[PDB]
Amino acid sequence: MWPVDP
Amino acid sequence: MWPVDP
Amino acid sequence: SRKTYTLTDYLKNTYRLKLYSLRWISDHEYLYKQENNILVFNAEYGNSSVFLENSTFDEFGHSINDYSISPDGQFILLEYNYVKQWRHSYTASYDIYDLNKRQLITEERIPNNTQWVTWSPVGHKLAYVWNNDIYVKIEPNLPSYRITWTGKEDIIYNGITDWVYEEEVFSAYSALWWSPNGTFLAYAQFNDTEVPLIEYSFYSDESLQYPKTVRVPYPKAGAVNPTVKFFVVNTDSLSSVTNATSIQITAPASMLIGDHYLCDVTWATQERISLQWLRRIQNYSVMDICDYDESSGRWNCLVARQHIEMSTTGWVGRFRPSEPHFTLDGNSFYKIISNEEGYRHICYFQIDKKDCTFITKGTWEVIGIEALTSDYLYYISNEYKGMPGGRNLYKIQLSDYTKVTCLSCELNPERCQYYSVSFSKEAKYYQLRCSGPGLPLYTLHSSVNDKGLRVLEDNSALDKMLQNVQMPSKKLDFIILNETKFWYQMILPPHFDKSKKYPLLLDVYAGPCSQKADTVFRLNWATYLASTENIIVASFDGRGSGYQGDKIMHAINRRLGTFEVEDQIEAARQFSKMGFVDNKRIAIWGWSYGGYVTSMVLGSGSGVFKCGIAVAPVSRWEYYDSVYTERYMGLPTPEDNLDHYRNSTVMSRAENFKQVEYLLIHGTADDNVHFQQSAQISKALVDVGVDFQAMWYTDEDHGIASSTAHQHIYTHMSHFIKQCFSLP
Amino acid sequence: SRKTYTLTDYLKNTYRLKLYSLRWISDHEYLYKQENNILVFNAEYGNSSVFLENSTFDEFGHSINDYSISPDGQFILLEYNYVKQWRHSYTASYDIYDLNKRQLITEERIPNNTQWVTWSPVGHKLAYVWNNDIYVKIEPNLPSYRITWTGKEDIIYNGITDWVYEEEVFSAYSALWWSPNGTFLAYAQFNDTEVPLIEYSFYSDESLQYPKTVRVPYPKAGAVNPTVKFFVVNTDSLSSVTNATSIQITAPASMLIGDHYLCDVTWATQERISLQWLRRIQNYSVMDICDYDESSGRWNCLVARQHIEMSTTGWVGRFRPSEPHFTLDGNSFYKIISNEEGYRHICYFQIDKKDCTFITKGTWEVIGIEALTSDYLYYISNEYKGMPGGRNLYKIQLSDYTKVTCLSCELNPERCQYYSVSFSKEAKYYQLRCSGPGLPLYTLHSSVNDKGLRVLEDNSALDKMLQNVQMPSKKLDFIILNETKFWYQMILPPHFDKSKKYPLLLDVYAGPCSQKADTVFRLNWATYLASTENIIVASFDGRGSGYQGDKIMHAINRRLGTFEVEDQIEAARQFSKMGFVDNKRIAIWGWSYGGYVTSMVLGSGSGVFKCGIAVAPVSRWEYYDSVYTERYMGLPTPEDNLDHYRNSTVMSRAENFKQVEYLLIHGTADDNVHFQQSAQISKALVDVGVDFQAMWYTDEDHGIASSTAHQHIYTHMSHFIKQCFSLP
Ligand SMILES: *[C@@H]1O[C@H](CO[C@H]2O[C@@H](C)[C@@H](O)[C@@H](O)[C@@H]2O)[C@@H](O[C@@H]2O[C@H](CO)[C@@H](O)[C@H](O)[C@H]2NC(C)=O)[C@H](O)[C@H]1NC(C)=O
Ligand SMILES: *[C@@H]1O[C@H](CO)[C@@H](O[C@@H]2O[C@H](CO)[C@@H](O)[C@H](O)[C@H]2NC(C)=O)[C@H](O)[C@H]1NC(C)=O
Ligand SMILES: *[C@@H]1O[C@H](CO)[C@@H](O[C@@H]2O[C@H](CO)[C@@H](O)[C@H](O)[C@H]2NC(C)=O)[C@H](O)[C@H]1NC(C)=O
Ligand SMILES: *[C@@H]1O[C@H](CO)[C@@H](O[C@@H]2O[C@H](CO)[C@@H](O)[C@H](O)[C@H]2NC(C)=O)[C@H](O)[C@H]1NC(C)=O
Ligand SMILES: *[C@@H]1O[C@H](CO)[C@@H](O[C@@H]2O[C@H](CO)[C@@H](O)[C@H](O)[C@H]2NC(C)=O)[C@H](O)[C@H]1NC(C)=O
Ligand SMILES: *[C@@H]1O[C@H](CO)[C@@H](O[C@@H]2O[C@H](CO)[C@@H](O)[C@H](O)[C@H]2NC(C)=O)[C@H](O)[C@H]1NC(C)=O
Ligand SMILES: *[C@@H]1O[C@H](CO[C@H]2O[C@@H](C)[C@@H](O)[C@@H](O)[C@@H]2O)[C@@H](O)[C@H](O)[C@H]1NC(C)=O
Ligand SMILES: *C1O[C@H](CO)[C@@H](O)[C@H](O)[C@H]1NC(C)=O
Ligand SMILES: *[C@@H]1O[C@@H](CO)[C@@H](O)[C@H](O)[C@H]1NC(C)=O
Ligand SMILES: *[C@@H]1O[C@H](CO)[C@@H](O)[C@H](O)[C@H]1NC(C)=O
Ligand SMILES: *[C@@H]1O[C@H](CO)[C@@H](O)[C@H](O)[C@H]1NC(C)=O
Ligand SMILES: *[C@@H]1O[C@H](CO)[C@@H](O)[C@H](O)[C@H]1NC(C)=O
Ligand SMILES: *[C@@H]1O[C@H](CO)[C@@H](O)[C@H](O)[C@H]1NC(C)=O
Ligand SMILES: *[C@@H]1O[C@H](CO)[C@@H](O)[C@H](O)[C@H]1NC(C)=O
Repeated sequence: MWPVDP
Repeated sequence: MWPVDP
Repeated sequence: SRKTYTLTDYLKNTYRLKLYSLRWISDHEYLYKQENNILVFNAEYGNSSVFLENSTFDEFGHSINDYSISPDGQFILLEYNYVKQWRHSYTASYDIYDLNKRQLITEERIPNNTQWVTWSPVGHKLAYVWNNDIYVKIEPNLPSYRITWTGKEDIIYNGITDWVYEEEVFSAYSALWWSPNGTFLAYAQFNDTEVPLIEYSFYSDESLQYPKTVRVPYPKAGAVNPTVKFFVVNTDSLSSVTNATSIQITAPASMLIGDHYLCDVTWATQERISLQWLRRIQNYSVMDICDYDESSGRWNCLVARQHIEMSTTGWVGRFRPSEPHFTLDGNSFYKIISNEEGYRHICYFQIDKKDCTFITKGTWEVIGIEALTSDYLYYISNEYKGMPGGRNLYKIQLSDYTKVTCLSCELNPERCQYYSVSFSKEAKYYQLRCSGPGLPLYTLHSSVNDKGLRVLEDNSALDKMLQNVQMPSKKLDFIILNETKFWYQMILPPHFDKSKKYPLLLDVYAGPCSQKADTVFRLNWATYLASTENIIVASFDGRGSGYQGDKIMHAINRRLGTFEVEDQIEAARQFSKMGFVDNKRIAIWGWSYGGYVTSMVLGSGSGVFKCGIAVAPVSRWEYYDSVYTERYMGLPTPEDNLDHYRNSTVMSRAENFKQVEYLLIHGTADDNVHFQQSAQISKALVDVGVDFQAMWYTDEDHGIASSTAHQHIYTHMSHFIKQCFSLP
Repeated sequence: SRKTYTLTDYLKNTYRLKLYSLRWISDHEYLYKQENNILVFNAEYGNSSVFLENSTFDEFGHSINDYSISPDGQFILLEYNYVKQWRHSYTASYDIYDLNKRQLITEERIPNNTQWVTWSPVGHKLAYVWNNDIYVKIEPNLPSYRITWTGKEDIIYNGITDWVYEEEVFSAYSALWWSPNGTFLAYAQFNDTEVPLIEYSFYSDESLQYPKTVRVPYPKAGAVNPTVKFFVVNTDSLSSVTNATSIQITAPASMLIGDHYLCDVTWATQERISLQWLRRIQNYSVMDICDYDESSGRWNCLVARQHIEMSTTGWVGRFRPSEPHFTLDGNSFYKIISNEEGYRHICYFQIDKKDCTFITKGTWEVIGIEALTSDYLYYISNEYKGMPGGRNLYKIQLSDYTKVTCLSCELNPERCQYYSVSFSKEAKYYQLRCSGPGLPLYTLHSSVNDKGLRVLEDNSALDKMLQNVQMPSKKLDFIILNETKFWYQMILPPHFDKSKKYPLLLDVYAGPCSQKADTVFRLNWATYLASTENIIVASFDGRGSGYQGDKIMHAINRRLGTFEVEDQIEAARQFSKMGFVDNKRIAIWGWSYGGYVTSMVLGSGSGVFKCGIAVAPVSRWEYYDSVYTERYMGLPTPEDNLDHYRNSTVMSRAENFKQVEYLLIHGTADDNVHFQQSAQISKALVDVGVDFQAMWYTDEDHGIASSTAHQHIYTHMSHFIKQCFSLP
């Protein structure tokens, strides 16, 4: 579970 | 395959 | 200027139609359920006795789902723990109750999770299926005899159909057939060993941590089909000391040379049975007729009583070959076959004679054969006033074929143009059901006279309620294309003023041999849309549709998703040309095949339509089941019809969707038109950059029929249409 | 009054940021790729030689995906046939090329479908994983030695992580570790034998007749976890006549009494290795330190050199325990641990001494340790100007802990407040990356002086392009609740006039230790929404967020979906109270955890929000994976925390959704946040009669990142928000 990434 | 019906 | 038929009136079902479901038990008596008491009525006089009371089963312990009474009146079967499977399949628990000694049979009982039960046609013999094997009880209280030992889940089916036989051929779960007096039990065996599995997730209550994978044997088009075998067993000679002997009836060598289907079985006499087999390529079929051979103990079918049936314009039968209706002695039979100019009429065969004689002709079709006496044949046709969408009872004098009488045409010609019929045990009496265009109307008659006895139900109760509300009206008429008439219907808003511009919804199905334009009375979503929203809801029976003879029906053979879709777009044009239609507010919607057509139409780039709604659409025929798909398209191989399979997908038209507003809906647990189909459409549209909305329904199947889902979908669609039509 | 940042500018990516990806190869040299030529640069002088040309591989035959150059410069590894798996896993085919004899190695090659490859840290030794087993090549052209023989698909993983170890613990596919000079190869083995399977359908190209069922070992919360073992092997003594020997290192005994995880491995010296184990209940962890035992050939961990780490306010580490940074001799190390008042600072341990000394303190946290010389430790913290959302490089004199120098704070304080760093082989040089709030800026420095050498890249190219367009501005500030400051950020439309009423979108993530309010420069969907649509896009770091010490982070322990969700609603109120916000046009949206929060907020019935969009939301923690979920919630049992699992679902709030417009989106091939989660929400809302729209994405996963899908979703969302905000 990790942030929506750039 | 047949028509359905309420 | 009162109130309208609202969405809640539909969804909450505030306006109920009344029925009159009777079950004939003799020549002159029938049963009818009323305020929870089964009564027996005397056909002649109309007087009635109480047969069994709602008291009886107050302390049964369980909620009773359905009754079923042995022919000989002595016992009554009780169904509980109903758990639905597919269209007609389910499982249940069962209890038998002895009506003489007013009690429940407590020992040697039927197992929980029984898949099918049936009484014998006379007496109180029982046959049931449990864990895919057949069992027989001669007496309710005695132990049951095991008939088959090969039954195996998802592999071997003894006495019940697999998925594709249930849905596409027999229209039943049951694959067993008693002989008339109950001596013999015939049954089919389906072997699904190499039939591929369809698999999909099932989520269940939120309490279920890991989702379940439902997996089902299901042959998609061109894939590997089940195989079948047919046995007959003798129930009189059952041992309890020996396994019971089943006599196989192999099948026509003309069928054994390749893939085939068993598609009709009909008992003719106490010792004569008729089977109809059909080739995987469904334009050649064969009827066998078999006699019990007292010496050998076997069944023998002479090749000189065999009977072939074939086509070159298309497939055999409307959906499958018709069923024979034999005479008492069983040496001749009547059967609905298609004639020289392609109209379906009654033929008269001798069991050992290749040639038959037609006993009806005309530019119309027989719908079905309903009864046979020694000198009268009763049947249903769409002949009256040359309208295919109407339905009436007729009798024909056997000794004189020009002596045809219409039994229902003038009984009430303004209210009643769609009849169906239920006959008594020896055609001594008969009940008519009239289902349109007026409110349904059930009457009762004696056959001796064709004399109308009493009115059974007339929905006058409902009729009071309905003048309080502004109903829509139904037009039924036709248009002409290339000098053939094609019928259509329209649901018109109340106070329809033929010089205003109404917005129009085209309600489509359009599958082979379908008919959406008829005289039936219906209270449905269209009723709400016309009454409350002033939308004209239309349906058109173009090419491929049935009951108008083979030239119209077979016009799409090997060629699905071409003509029937064009003709829907054509009819739409003709409708706007009628002037009372808002040219720039035309929608289209359908379910199943109807969803496919809808989708193909919106994908056609014809500019006629602003928007559409496709519910559980087929998207490419290779995904749909084999029995159905191949009936019309053959196999998807290069040597056969693969080109037309590829040429006819929804996803090939993704690009043209840029010009319409699309709504896609599909249940995730659809075992019929698999979710796969819609999932593939959506992907195709995304890849081409087209906007639309999808909407899934968790764990709903092809019906989207669960209580809360049904409400939710019709709501979601209504809002979508209103918005697309700029309605308030 | 020029043009704005449009949706196409985002989706088609018309405004590109430039990077400067260098890969250090020595003390003073690095590699950089320039219009397809790898060049080597001299750190001191900036002059550069061509290392390898784009010509070389014109006729390779295959499309080359990625390079990788052996430490000793002699060989170059080529990756093709890349095929993605999960977040970091994939498979590929590989070719080695000898830079001396200008040629491809043609024999004893690496297999197609290799799962991981790595060079040794010095020289040209190779280790790779193929079919779940480990292999070693001492020389590129010689045959490879097989190390493990137990590898088995979806069961035994040798040298690579399973699903949950990849995603939740190591953040890598690779589970093998070379010793510094390359003598030893350490590796982990994961046994998934009893780990339940998650299963979901995959549809593929429309050409695929039957859908595929992907099935994956995945432990949901409370379920059965994998198990692990750890080995070290000696590569110098490899036989080719005997199977290799792998020495096990057992977990500590404190671990053994129950479920546990291997969560860090760090080599300390040529013959010393450190491991960190963690209990399934993640508030107790243990570091071991092992020496090679020459006499006996095994490894030796003295319980005297053990090291415990525990918590009572929450869990150990930000996400997992920190990693040690040893000194050259390997008898002491520095490690970021949480201090007395709950701030994360650098501690200094002796390998055989329970107690450490903190070398930094303050009301701020060390983000990470970046380099270690004999008398300087370089690190990154959020100390500068007391803002947690900012990031700067610092060095601390080892001999004197009060001698702290800031290396980046004043280099360019207006453009640059978010630094990260890449050091040379012995910290002789270092590259800074500044990523906000100005356009990214890469410079280069020498450590001897802290002297800035040259500017490597400054995006002035992009800067011309950008004044032609009306960009938004970013405010970063805080509010106060209960006398603690909580930070927030806002993307403000161009010419933002603080006395107008703008509509507001709250952009949420909010998971434990997250931080959505920072100084980074971003060109994303929010940029479009502010610039072209005049929407204020805000984010708030409330309770649970990190980098602000443990009192704020651990406030949600055992209690997920309570505080962090309330605080998002609170921040929303405070924002409308600021006056420049349209009170009745507030939305909220998020992805993953953010989708869960969004959903819980909309479900709260607070009336603050008009609508929301949840993308791939968690819906109830029992569905999500164990390593993550339990870290915060413990086990879902009655004796533990099951009450809070049940109390915290989205479906329990279905009823309150009647007051909002909801948009639910989920990819059908999500292996992370399974489709199950959204499917269960949708059902709950349907059963309660709430309207909303769903939207699935066929075969998309947790990224919804495929080219056409990415475009489609952002389009579909944009339209939804515009419509909900009444924007034309
Ligand atoms: C980039 O150039 C260097 C060194 O050349 C520099 O020497 C400085 C003292 C200074 O005057 C500066 O302006 C001048 O350009 C290369 O160094 C090379 O290293 C080896 C050692 O024998 C040899 O290959 C070169 O002859 C040697 N040059 C010198 C004069 O020492 C360096 O290799 C080059 N870097 C790259 C790889 O681009
Ligand atoms: C119903 O089934 C069978 C067949 O019609 C009847 O039993 C047969 O009776 C004939 C003529 O009397 C005998 O020669 C045979 O032995 C019987 N047939 C077989 C093959 O069993 C029976 O009479 C009918 N049912 C009843 C009980 O009336
Ligand atoms: C049923 O259909 C088949 C296939 O549609 C018919 O055979 C086709 O018709 C003619 C003569 O056989 C040929 O031009 C085609 O090549 C045949 N098609 C193929 C490939 O089978 C047949 O006439 C029909 N009835 C049967 C099988 O008796
Ligand atoms: C990897 O897989 C490919 C795919 O089939 C194999 O390809 C064959 O062998 C050579 C390898 O140099 C290819 O260029 C040819 O295209 C293939 N021959 C055919 C199909 O005619 C290949 O050998 C495999 N490579 C390795 C590393 O073993
Ligand atoms: C890398 O490190 C290891 C540290 O052990 C070195 O291995 C030892 O080297 C010496 C001399 O070659 C031997 O006598 C020992 O027996 C080795 N240890 C074992 C058993 O492997 C290795 O030499 C180092 N590489 C270097 C510095 O070249
Ligand atoms: C690890 O965490 C747990 C829960 O945070 C701590 O708690 C024990 O939890 C159980 C179950 O609720 C109670 O019966 C005990 O009273 C708790 N004991 C304590 C110490 O509070 C557990 O103690 C923590 N352990 C460590 C090593 O930090
Ligand atoms: C119904 O009545 C039968 C009694 O005979 C007379 O019934 C009158 C109602 C009348 O119409 C007369 O013509 C009849 O002759 C009786 O024998 C039937 O069995 C009864 N049927 C039931 C089910 O009660
Ligand atoms: C008329 O027939 C069809 C409709 O049945 C129509 O599509 C077609 O273009 C017309 N012409 C002919 C003779 O095919
Ligand atoms: C070494 O590996 C074994 C795995 O247990 C055997 O399968 C294999 O036969 C053995 N071979 C050698 C090289 O000794
Ligand atoms: C039983 O039947 C009578 C009708 O004669 C009726 O009054 C009563 O409602 C019925 N009971 C049930 C089960 O509804
Ligand atoms: C079916 O299930 C019930 C549950 O109590 C059980 O008691 C009963 O024995 C079962 N009935 C039969 C017919 O076996
Ligand atoms: C009958 O059925 C099967 C044979 O297929 C066998 O296992 C069983 O023993 C047989 N028993 C009887 C009742 O004759
Ligand atoms: C490849 O390499 C040369 C070497 O400088 C360069 O000039 C040329 O433009 C490059 N071409 C591309 C785009 O590969
Ligand atoms: C203050 O504490 C927290 C916010 O951090 C919250 O639970 C509580 O509701 C607040 N209320 C007041 C007025 O103290």
